[PDB]
Amino acid sequence: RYVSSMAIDNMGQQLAVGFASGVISIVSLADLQIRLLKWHIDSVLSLSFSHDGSYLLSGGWEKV
Amino acid sequence: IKTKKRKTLKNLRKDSVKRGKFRVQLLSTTQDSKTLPPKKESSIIRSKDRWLNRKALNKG
Amino acid sequence: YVLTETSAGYALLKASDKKIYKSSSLIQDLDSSDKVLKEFKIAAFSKFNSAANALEEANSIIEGKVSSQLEKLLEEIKKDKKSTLIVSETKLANAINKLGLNFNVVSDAVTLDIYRAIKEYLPELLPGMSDNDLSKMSLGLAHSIGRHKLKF
Amino acid sequence: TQDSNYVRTLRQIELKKLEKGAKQLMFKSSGNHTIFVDSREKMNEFTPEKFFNTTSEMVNRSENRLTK
Amino acid sequence: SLAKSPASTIQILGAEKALFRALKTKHDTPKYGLLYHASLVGQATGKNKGK
Amino acid sequence: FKVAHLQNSQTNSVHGIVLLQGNNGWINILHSTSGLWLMGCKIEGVITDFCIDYQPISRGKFRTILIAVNAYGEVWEFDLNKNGHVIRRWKDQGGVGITKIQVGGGTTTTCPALQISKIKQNRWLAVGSESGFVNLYDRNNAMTSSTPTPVAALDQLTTTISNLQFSPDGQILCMASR
Amino acid sequence: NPKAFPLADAALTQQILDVVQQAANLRQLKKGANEATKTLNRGISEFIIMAADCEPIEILLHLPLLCEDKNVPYVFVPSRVALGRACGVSRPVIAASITTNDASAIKTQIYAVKDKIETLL
Amino acid sequence: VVIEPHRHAGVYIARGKEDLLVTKNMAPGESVYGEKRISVKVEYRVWNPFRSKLAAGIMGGLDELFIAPGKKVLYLGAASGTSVSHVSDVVGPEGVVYAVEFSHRPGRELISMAKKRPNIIPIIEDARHPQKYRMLIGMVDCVFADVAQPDQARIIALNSHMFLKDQGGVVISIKANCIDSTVDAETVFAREVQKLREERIKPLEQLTLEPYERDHCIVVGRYMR
Amino acid sequence: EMVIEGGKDRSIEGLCWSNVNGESLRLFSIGGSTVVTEWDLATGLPLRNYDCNSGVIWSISINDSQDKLSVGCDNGTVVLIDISGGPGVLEHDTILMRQEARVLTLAWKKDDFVIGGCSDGRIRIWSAQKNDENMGRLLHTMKVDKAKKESTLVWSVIYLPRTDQIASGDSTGSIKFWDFQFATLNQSFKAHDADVLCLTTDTDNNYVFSAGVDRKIFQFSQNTNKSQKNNRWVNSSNRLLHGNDIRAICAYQSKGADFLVSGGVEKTLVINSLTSFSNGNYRKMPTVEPYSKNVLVNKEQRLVVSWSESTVKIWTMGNYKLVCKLTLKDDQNISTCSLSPDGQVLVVGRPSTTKVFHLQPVGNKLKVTKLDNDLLLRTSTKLVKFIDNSKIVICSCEDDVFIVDQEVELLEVTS
Repeated sequence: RYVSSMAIDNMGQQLAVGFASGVISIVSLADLQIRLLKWHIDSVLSLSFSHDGSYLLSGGWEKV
Repeated sequence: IKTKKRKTLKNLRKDSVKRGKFRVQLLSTTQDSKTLPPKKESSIIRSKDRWLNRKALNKG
Repeated sequence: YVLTETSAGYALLKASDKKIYKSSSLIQDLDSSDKVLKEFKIAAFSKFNSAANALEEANSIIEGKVSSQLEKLLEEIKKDKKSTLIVSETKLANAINKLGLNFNVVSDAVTLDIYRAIKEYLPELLPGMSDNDLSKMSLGLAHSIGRHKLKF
Repeated sequence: TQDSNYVRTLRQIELKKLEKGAKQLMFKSSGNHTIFVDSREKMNEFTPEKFFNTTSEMVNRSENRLTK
Repeated sequence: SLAKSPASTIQILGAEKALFRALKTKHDTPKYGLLYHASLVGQATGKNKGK
Repeated sequence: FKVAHLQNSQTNSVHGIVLLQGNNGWINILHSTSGLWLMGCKIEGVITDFCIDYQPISRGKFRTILIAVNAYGEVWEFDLNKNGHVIRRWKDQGGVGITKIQVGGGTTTTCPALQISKIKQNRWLAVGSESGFVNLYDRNNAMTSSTPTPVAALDQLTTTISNLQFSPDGQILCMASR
Repeated sequence: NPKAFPLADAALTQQILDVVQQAANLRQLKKGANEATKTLNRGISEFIIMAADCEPIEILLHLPLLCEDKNVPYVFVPSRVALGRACGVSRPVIAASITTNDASAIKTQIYAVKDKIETLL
Repeated sequence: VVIEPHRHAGVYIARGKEDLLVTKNMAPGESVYGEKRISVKVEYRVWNPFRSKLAAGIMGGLDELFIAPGKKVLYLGAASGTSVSHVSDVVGPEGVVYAVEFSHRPGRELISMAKKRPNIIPIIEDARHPQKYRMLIGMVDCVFADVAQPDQARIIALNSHMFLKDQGGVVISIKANCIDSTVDAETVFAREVQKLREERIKPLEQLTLEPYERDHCIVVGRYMR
Repeated sequence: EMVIEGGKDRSIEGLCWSNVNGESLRLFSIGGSTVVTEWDLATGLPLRNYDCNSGVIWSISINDSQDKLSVGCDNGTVVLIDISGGPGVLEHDTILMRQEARVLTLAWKKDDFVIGGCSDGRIRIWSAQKNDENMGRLLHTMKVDKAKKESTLVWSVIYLPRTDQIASGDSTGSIKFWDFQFATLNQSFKAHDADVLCLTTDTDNNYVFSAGVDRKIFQFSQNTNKSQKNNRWVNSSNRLLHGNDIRAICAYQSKGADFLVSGGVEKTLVINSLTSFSNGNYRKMPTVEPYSKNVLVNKEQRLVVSWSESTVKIWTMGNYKLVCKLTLKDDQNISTCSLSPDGQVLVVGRPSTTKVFHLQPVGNKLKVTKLDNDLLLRTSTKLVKFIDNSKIVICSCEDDVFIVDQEVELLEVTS
């Protein structure tokens, strides 16, 4: 439940909450429905969206 | 008696023996044909479960 | 206490039963007839028996191949109207003339057995006709309806 | 093309001779005949001349068995 | 039985003895048959009445 | 591959797409500067060729359509300025081994528009086949029929059509066989 | 046309016309209705392809009547134009008979397509 | 040159230069379909086990063929006179065959041979609706089936429950491919005789008629009730 | 509530309900055979074994408005069965246009079209709309992305009525959504690691749940207004709840009930919430809840009998020792059983017959002998409960209550 990153796209439709457990969650801001993205096996340290908002860059403790 | 018990069991259970050019089949019973659905075709059931336990998905 | 509608051409036959309507539409297993049981249970009530006229024959043939509300069935509804009696139709798709006006109709799963009986012994007691005459009128109707449907 | 026509009509002659020669022969049947019976003793027994009626002449060729 | 025959047969349909002698020795087959007496073939003149 | 223009349709920002013809029925569309996979369009059959049509909408907005042909002759048109979704699916009249589709008369990928207001709708569409037959459709009326008939089927060269290109004015088509 | 029984769908008609194209390259088909009926008479046809696109279809539906006598498979495809393209001529082709062979390179493809045909009879 | 009789009168074996099977005539003088005619003063038409299907069952040996010269028979699948001609020959002028078919393309020659023989009466309606020819005839003594449709057991079950008297005969010819291909004839024929004894048809015999037809059988049964 | 047992070498692969409004529930089921089997829910027996007229049935589906029934068979056929004739009576309707490969899953669009995924990696679309020109012929064919090193089978196909799509899971693990008109793919997800055996949806098609042999349940969502106006499913969530497989999944959603139910090779059932799948909780049922028992003991001789499928076994306490067993193979299916107090006679009983066996303890073994009674051999038994050492009471499957070794008056219930 600790959150170490967050990001928003250029429309404010979606929002990326990256947690210290490793997961990311895209919430859809109009209705607060979430989507979980689990790859990071350690804490999520950085998130960004692309300009159209359809790609999410993430980076963490793995150097990937 | 140990090496032919399944032989005498199957040779007394099974039907439709030969008579020269002919073959004398038993007709079945309305008892079984109305108490149960017929048996599965083991060919297709083996095909489906052998597919779901193919080697390419590493089960364990 | 019931009638049954049986056809052989344009000649329709509303034959009444020698038992009750419930007895007709309830048991049907007591005939098993050689000839005498069907002869006793049979009663030639009405015979709207037309002739070898191709118009009347093919008209009742089309009404037999379709729903059975023909003028001969209206004649049967005229000649059986006593107390809105019970009728045994042959085909279940003749539901209109089965229950159109004051006739409790029933055709299900033993009506076929009693039609097997009365169709087995149509010629022996119902008309004053013979076996070669029934086969000749049947083949005349058959060739008429065949050349009607199959064009020439 | 005309000697191909010659060989083709010779082939069609033999084709028609073949079909309307084999139409007027009779071939010995070979079919798996099967008979359905009651409980087990009718199957255990010999099918006792149920359609052979001689076990010497009119049993084992079926193009015409007989009933004397 | 005439309808299920090819158009070449309908061409040579009358000339069977000339056809089959000209096939059973390797000669040239006829081209007219029973259809020679049609009015169109009457209007044609030369080798184009075979055509 | 083919290179084309695409509009964002919430900004008036265009960017180039490359379009790759893949194995199953797939066209993989991806960005021409970043290489990011944008979308993919799958047709049903053996994908053989595809072309890009554009149509203007308003001042400064146009729409990109991918036109992809089965080997058998059935053609999909995908609107891809939105998500790559089918808007039309029709069938080439005749034509059984289909090698090459092309549009022309407006801005193709080979007559490209230098300025966004100079983007034109293509008039002609030629579907050239393995027998050398080239059906020619006139898209000023053959966008509505869904079994449209060609304005002519050319048959002059007899082996497999491997190039067919429209002149930039859209008055000559060039059939060519390798 | 209603009276053109079995008509092929798109996948079956695509592989039918593919085997027609490779039989045309191997010179193993007789294109045209009269040549198809000649192969039907002589019994050297593997299967018959017809086109449900001719404006009298009764110029076709007579070779079904002697296909069902020699139990040779027959099938309909929707386009005479496309059948002519597949047969590799410049004209529309109404019917085409793939002739028989036993040393043929495309024998397996012919057999596969004719089994897919006689499934729908 | 010597005609011997068969197990069923109206069926004979003309022995001699060609020991081949044969029936009588009810057509005086002529053949119908170019079958060979043998005279021995008396006219005879050769049956073919390949051209027809019941002749193959006779040649394979059908003991109680309920088609017999003192009956009337219902033929659900001829499409043309090539078998019901011989069935009218064997049933003679005492009885009647009801040749009932659906596809009216060879129904033309069906009605054409029914013109010549009064034994044969045709019905040109599909055999899954017997109620459409309720009003034509009933109570047959033996049904014959030659339909190559998938619902053979249901079609002849409906026809035998409407038109077959008790303890009569049922002869059904079963093609294996019209039900299920890719599986062998033994399983599909066992499946169909069980499907037919689900109704009141006690199966008597089946045979496979292998030199005449690929993957066929003829099943006879008696209609219980 | 009830259990309907089948016997030796019987399985069941698909089953569908049918409830025309105003008439009784009807339950059809295919096994691994050529028949469909319709069961009457009262007795717990088949009331109809309709042999479908083509090949071995691989899948079954029920029409929307439930008057027709699709069975998709091993020889590539799709057979329509007319259901609306009343409960029990089933007619053949139409064999749809054939194909080569076996059709492994079916669905209906409406009363009109029927979609079928086959074992050649393709998805056919037939029209079952009667009185059209193209009735029965297959209108479309679609092909999924094949596996590189093995054959691909499309295992699950559903229709999504709120949009106009077909969702399909195949044996690569990929899940594809296809526009029905234009018959073509909208988007493909590479979700599972192995086959997707079963997938389902909710009422308004805001979610599609899917599961297979890699034992995760994936959820694909379209609930956002932008998702609904753009027709764009997202791969929303993913849960690992099952132990071995998931072979069946279904969903129910009402005013006081919204759960998806799933089960697989591990024998237990799992309930999750539909609109709260990833967030909410779940319940893994016990693998057996013995509402019908298979074990009972007798206090004399300290012994216990227990019956699995078509065999009974008896052991005593001491440790413990297996004293006798009865693998009666004249039987095919078992049901309930009871022993006499004093441990003399066992009676086993199934819905077709029952049989009574005298027992004599001969030491470290028993001797068991059949005692013949043809009334017992003819009667259907559900429960036998032993009034005395000789008298038992029998509840028949057709609601009869006998007293043997005769008839209890039993009043009727308001229907």
